[PDB]
Amino acid sequence: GEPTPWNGTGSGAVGSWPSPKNSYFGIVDTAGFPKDTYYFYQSQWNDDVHTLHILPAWNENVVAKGSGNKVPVVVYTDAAKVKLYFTPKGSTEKRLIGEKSFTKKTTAAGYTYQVYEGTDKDSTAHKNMYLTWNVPWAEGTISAEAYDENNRLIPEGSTEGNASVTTTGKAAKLKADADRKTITADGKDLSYIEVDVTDANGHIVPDAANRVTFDVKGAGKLVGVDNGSSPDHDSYQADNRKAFSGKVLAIVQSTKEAGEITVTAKADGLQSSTVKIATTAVP
Amino acid sequence: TEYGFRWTGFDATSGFSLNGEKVKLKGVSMHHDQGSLGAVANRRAIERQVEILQKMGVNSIRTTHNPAAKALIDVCNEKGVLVVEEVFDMWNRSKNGNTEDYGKWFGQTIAGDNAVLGGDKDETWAKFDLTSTINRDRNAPSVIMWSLGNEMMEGISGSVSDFPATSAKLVAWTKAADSTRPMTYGDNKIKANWNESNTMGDNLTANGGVVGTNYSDGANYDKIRTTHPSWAIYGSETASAINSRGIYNRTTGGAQSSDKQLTSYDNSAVGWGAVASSAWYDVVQRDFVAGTYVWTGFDYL
Ligand SMILES: [Mg+2]
Ligand code: NA
Repeated sequence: GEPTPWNGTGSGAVGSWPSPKNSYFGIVDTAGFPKDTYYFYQSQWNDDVHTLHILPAWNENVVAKGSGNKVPVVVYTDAAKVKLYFTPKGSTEKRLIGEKSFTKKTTAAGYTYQVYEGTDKDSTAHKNMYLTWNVPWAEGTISAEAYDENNRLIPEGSTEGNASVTTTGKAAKLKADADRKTITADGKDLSYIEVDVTDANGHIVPDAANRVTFDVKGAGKLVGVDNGSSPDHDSYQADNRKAFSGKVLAIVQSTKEAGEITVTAKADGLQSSTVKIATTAVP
Repeated sequence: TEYGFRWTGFDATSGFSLNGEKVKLKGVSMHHDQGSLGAVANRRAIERQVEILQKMGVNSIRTTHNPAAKALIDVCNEKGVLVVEEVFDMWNRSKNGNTEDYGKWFGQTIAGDNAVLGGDKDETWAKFDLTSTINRDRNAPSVIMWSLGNEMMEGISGSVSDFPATSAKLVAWTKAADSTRPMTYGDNKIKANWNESNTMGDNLTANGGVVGTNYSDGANYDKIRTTHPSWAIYGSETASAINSRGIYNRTTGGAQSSDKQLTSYDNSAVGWGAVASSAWYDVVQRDFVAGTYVWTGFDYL
């Protein structure tokens, strides 16, 4: 519901049919897939992990080109300092695009946060809670390094979010993954299966909308499929749904019989992916 | 007239020698212009180029692709640099859509009332300009060879059936004009084993000539030596590495540039060419390749 800016408080569809059916307000979409702003909140709010997230995805048909074919590149991080790099397509060597350092602020009650106060900061103060570069487009990889106040690198295994985006190939393969590979045989417990659409090299293709079909067999039932797309009026109870922005989800529920669950995700012209969920009994 | 006492040899097996001693031609191709001065043949600008090449260890210049300023012949005479003075680029077929180049004048005749002096006037402009050049520099000790063309069959339209005859005629014109020096050219179709290039190389050899091959690698230098044992050869044009000065944030030209510059690392060359270490590696290893003329010594406009 409430699909503002396509909302309507009486009867009748808004814009052409199918009309937006769910909200755009969420940091996370209906399927549980994070939107990019998710990592802004994470850089600001979570003291237990580090954050280094880059937008946009780096394909020519999804980016925006401003003055001088410059693409606005945005980085969400909690780190003290960020170095931004570019790697040409088919290359193994990156070059330094830019480098920016945050300034630490402290309130009277001790709360602390970070704002960018460099010379090319934004004239709108709140936009400096994150970092922005204007980068000319070119096929390849935009990557980032994060540093603490002692100029010590913050390694990738300690950081959440996309520390690199790259020019992908055409859709090649599905990649499925269960969030929990063992669930209770109580007829209630669920397993959430994230399916990604990637090129030959496992890179998520950012605008992929391939129709994915789910085949579930074993000790469980498909109980939902989702992609979080507001205008998508396809049945939640179908066994197939278009991916949206590269991702689609299936939800499977156990039975009251211990066993295993086999789920295969298929799409036309694409290499298929399979997962297996075991269900354990109750004493 | 300025003169110097000296003699040379070209052996098909062991290459080039000066005054009885073997010497490896460590050469560069050089266009006429002087950079920010444009085409102005200022003597000091010229002399400075040579001084800078000499410090690189260069000992020979190929005047690509046209007679040099006399000033450049003066400096090498004085500096001890070996000059290969090339007279022509194209022959009687224009290149690259350049309908007003010398390709349209090469075969034209000279008018009776045209009182221009310098060379022989009884045939075509080709002979006039060829003998005019030989006349100016026939005594120049630096000049070791006359080059009569360069990639004559390249970037042209029509059949090439006529080129082995045009070639033999230029060779005859030169042997008659000056007997003390071998004639040569720079041919890029030897590596493609064109019948006409075989025929022309044989005519070169029969007349005490020296065959310059453009853009042969190690593998192609060897076949030339095998299938044509009588030829004495050298790299008339080599490498064509492409680089900007002082650019390091990438090590290859493997990607497409975006700042209109190229890497300064030696991993960048045109598709028909070779990086500097590779074009030299192939030549130094082979006694039968008298030397090399790297394209180019200096950037040109
Ligand atoms: Mg209402
Ligand atoms: Na944090």
